Amino acid sequence: MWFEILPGAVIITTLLSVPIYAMYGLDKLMIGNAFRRNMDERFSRVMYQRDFRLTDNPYKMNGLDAIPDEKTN
Amino acid sequence: AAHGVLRLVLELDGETVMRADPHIGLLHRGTEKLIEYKTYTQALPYFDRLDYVSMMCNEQCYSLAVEKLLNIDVPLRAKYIRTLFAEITRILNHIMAVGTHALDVGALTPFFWLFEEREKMMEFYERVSGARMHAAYIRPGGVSLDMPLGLMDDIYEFAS
Amino acid sequence: SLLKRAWNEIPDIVGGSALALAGIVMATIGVANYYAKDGDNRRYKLGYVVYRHDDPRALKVRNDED
Amino acid sequence: LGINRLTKLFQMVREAGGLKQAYLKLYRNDDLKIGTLVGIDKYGNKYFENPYYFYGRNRWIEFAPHVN
Amino acid sequence: AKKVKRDEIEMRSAQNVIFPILVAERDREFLRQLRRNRDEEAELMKNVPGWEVGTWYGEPVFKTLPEDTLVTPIFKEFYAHSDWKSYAKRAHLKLWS
Amino acid sequence: MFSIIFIALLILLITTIVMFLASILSKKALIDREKSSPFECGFDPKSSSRLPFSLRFFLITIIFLIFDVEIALILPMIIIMKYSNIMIWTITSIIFILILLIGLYHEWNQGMLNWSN
Amino acid sequence: MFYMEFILSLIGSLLLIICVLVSVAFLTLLERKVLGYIQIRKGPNKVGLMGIPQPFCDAIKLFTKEQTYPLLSNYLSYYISPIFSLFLSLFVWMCMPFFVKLYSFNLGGLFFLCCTSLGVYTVMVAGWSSNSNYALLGGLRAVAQTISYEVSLALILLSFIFLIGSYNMIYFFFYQVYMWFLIILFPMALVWVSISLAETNRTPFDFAEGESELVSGFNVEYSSGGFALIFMAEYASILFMSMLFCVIFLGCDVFNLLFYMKLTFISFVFIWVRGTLPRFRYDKLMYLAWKCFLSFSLNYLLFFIGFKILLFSLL
Amino acid sequence: EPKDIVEVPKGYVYVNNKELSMEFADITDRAASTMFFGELLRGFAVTLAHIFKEPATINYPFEKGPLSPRFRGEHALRRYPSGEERCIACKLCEAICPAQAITIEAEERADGSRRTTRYDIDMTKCIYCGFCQEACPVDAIVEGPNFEFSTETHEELLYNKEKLLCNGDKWESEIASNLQADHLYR
Amino acid sequence: MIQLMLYSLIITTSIIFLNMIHPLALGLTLLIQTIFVCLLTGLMTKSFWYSYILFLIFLGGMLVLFIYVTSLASNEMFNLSMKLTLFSSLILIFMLILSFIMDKTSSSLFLMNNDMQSIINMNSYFMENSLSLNKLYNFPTNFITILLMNYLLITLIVIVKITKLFK
Ligand code: SF4
Ligand code: SF4
Repeated sequence: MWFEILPGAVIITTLLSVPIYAMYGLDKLMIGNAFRRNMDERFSRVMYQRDFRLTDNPYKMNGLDAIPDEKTN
Repeated sequence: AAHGVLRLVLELDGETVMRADPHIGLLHRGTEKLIEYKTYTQALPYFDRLDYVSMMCNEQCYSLAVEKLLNIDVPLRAKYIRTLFAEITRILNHIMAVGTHALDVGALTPFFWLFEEREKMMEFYERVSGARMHAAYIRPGGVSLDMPLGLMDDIYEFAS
Repeated sequence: SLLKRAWNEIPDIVGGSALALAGIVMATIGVANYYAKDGDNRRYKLGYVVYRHDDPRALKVRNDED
Repeated sequence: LGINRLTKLFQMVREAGGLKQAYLKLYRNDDLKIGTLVGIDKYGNKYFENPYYFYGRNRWIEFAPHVN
Repeated sequence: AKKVKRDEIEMRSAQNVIFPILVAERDREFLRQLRRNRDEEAELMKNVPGWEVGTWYGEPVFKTLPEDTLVTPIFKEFYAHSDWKSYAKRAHLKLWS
Repeated sequence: MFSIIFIALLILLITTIVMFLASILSKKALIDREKSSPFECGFDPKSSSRLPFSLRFFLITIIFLIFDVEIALILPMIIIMKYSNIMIWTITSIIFILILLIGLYHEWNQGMLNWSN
Repeated sequence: MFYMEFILSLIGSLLLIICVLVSVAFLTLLERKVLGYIQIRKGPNKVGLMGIPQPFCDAIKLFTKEQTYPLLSNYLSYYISPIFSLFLSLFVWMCMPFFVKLYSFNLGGLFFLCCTSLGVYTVMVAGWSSNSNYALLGGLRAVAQTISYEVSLALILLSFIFLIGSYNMIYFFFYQVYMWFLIILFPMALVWVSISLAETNRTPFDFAEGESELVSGFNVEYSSGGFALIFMAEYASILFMSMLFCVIFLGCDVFNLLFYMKLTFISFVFIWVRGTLPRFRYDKLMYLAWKCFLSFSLNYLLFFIGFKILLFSLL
Repeated sequence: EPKDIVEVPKGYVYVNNKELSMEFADITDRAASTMFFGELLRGFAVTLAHIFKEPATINYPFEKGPLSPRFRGEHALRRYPSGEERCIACKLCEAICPAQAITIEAEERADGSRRTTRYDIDMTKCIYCGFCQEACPVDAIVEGPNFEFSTETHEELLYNKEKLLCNGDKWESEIASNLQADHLYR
Repeated sequence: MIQLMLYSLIITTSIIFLNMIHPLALGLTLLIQTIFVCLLTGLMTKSFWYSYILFLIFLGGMLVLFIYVTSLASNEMFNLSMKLTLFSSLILIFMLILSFIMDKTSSSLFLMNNDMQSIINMNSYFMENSLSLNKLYNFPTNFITILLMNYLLITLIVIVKITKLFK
């Protein structure tokens, strides 16, 4: 019989699965999205600046409603 | 890999071994003197202790010595049993050597797989003599005792 | 002789060597194929490239699909 | 997968006496097997044999319960 | 690899579309901030031996440049009247302050 | 980066705290003259035992450095390959590796690792 | 917002640290069980329920066991190396790839080379602190093994690096989006197993700690708490290489359980070697390092460099 | 098969006379074996396979054994079916005992019977050889089958007659079984 | 703050360096110095590429020689002095509080990290090492790399000529 080994491997693979799902859950709950905007590139960083400056929370994205409601002319 | 006993005083340069002085004698148990003080029958197990990996072959050596002095001969059935167990010990010893050697090099799996089968053979020694190792089964007038019935067959499957 | 001798002694090196010769040949094929299309008026340009009309680069811009 | 093996598990686990009476047996003996009551000892022990297993496993003992 | 090149180029093509809008909203703040930055350089050295805004006590920092040549101030100068909180907010963004 | 720096400092502090904690959790024993000797299979250690430094291990590590630096030279090929001129990048890189092989194969015929000692 | 970013980054690092530590400590059982069945043994099934709490049991023993510190004044220097080794074996994890941003860590391959390099200093000073010729030979043999293999390790990396077109590890996922990458670079996988196995000092390349040749190599003069840290450090190392094998060759599918199935299988494969192979000699390994692997890696470098040139030609 | 390299007569088998061919199929075979570690793959798959064999560990102390009726273990001084001591102090057991682990002092009990006063065995000198029981003329002393007699103190091992008699009483049933099995055969 | 703290740590270790005389203690001191200098140059650079590089060459491989041949050990281990440590801690702290005091900006370098470049710069939106390491391979400044590799080849010819004195 070989189920004998399954307890271990099942436990290890479980523990190593945790952290990502921990990261996902903590993100989608405690930010508003599951993914934190990656900032490897200059353009990503400046866009991050642009977002972070428009509102304190980049992840609290501003939809198209942020456009001025109208121009009289 | 030093048998637990051996003590090599080595002088090395780099990693190579230049002078290798082995100090045999970390085990010496004054067995020549003790053998002298006791009787031939009493002296018999001493030989089984010596080269303890070879159980029966050691005894057969001593028993042949006495038989040559006493000018005696054993019956065929005793000869065949001696021959049988001489070779069973041969398989035991060579497993021991191979298994120890495999660990010397660092392979565990061979040693364990063979030491499974070493258990079956020792059980056979246990069946005939009553001791796992260190039987007293070979004696000057032939083997100490007859064999239990069916031990022939069990030997057959084990060899099988 | 030497042929089987090496292929019997150092098989990994013989196999590796044949790999290296393969790579360089196709590498030269790569360079040749590269300059068949002139390889320098590359289809997609890093940054924001702009040309005034009639600029010799502008005259050269590929009008192809990709 | 479970080629009439989960069935055998059901036999030993259920007729043991439930989750508790399978776990405590397992917890104590570090294995759970099926045999027949060869004979009840004078001192509360219970002996079980089953030729299905091999000589190492052929015969075995469940010590007296009061020995925790 | 064709698929990898496919999407990367799409990023770069979407990339170029966006960029001018950032530059446009960038220029206004640069000129706005420079106006203010010169104002303070004027208003802080009111009582200084010979201070001359945009120069070092007379002679211009740059001369070969024709007149009405705008030279972007070095980052430190651009932040010459700023706190660390402002300074780090842009400088230490690779490092994620 | 400093996000990395702080995390490493935090880990190292937690690491030393754990080992510091185990140092108090483990029971003490009155010291012994012999309990604190070098282990030599149970027979008295010889004189100082400081190994000779007449050996080759520096020589191997020197081969390491040469190849370790050469590795440094060839690391950036990954990125520049998209930008650099292709002839120069092609030939220049190819002769790097080619010279390495020839150095290696010439050196096998030398066989320098099969030292007499 | 911004401080949301930082708080999570620290939570993830901390959360990963406890998991990787508890995993490797708990993984030790899987070695003991699995090796127990390679050999015809039954392996630990005694403590708890089927030997599950066996590794916790082990830690309790060690931390209770005293610290038989070596000669009088070595206290610190002997107490340093275990810290400075377990630190590397853990902190090396932070570069591992996620789609869920833990870091924007670029140059991840370089960082891999660096951390895998720093193991030499830990083992060497550890032996030096011990001050016992047995421990000292182990360190030197350990140092030579690691240092020799790094040479091949670097060039092997570059083949993958070229094949992905950047040093950012994450691109391994994009390039494996259709078909796994082992089936392209099969020989590299065998070589990479050997390189990884050499780094973590497991057998067949078991010279550093070893047995039956050196008593425990550098480890011989280590008391409990130090020994536990070294022993945990090695297993954090064996897991990480198993992860790196998985992310390179076998899909890099971080957000798919099958990736974690692959982690266990590879770490199992390491054991599967442990109970099968015998050990090498010193010199034969150095032949295998320089005269065999370096040649191998250079050929593929010269092979794939041309291939990507041809690939660039086509597009 | 390749030819030999040394011609062999009977009564021997050379284990290396087989030649390593130079045929191209033969070299390429070996080369492919080294380039892709076929031999390692064979051994690798063996150990995978051999997971699927059931381990042979006895679940000691629950499962246990096997031994044989002749097993030489704990010593015991038997008693007649009436309950009388079998030993008569013939002192052969001491005279033969290779380790000289037996000490005996005998006198006359008030009934006038030849019986022991002190009968001592040191199972830190005994070798469990069984020469004592093979010599005893009335089967007074026997290598009982118990073997889990482990003590925390060395003094506890030196048995005297009282301890030995107790073991005989404790183990009498099993010893009776073995002797019924082996007396006519021993 | 990180930059000037890193100056402070380098200063303190430098004072450690000039005191220590045991070769391991010195070689240990170099090890710390190298991490610190790698950190520092990284901060003022466009990226940490060069920092990773010189780390693995200088420290990772080449300080192995220094420690290894300086494994002379003095024949005995350290007699560590908690006093120079305490002074090291003491000198570090009030340097550190001064670092908290010192002018936030003016006490910083002026070099232009990738972030501290202007947004308009169209060149800055490439791979961080692409444009820096370009002319190490593109003509006519690439032959010098060929000189480097042959220099290293010749270096090995030299080492086997010096390290081969009759043994
Ligand atoms: S041989 Fe038997 S009867 Fe004689 S003294 Fe010994 S135990 Fe008693
Ligand atoms: S078994 Fe042998 S050694 Fe032991 S008491 Fe009997 S005769 Fe003596």
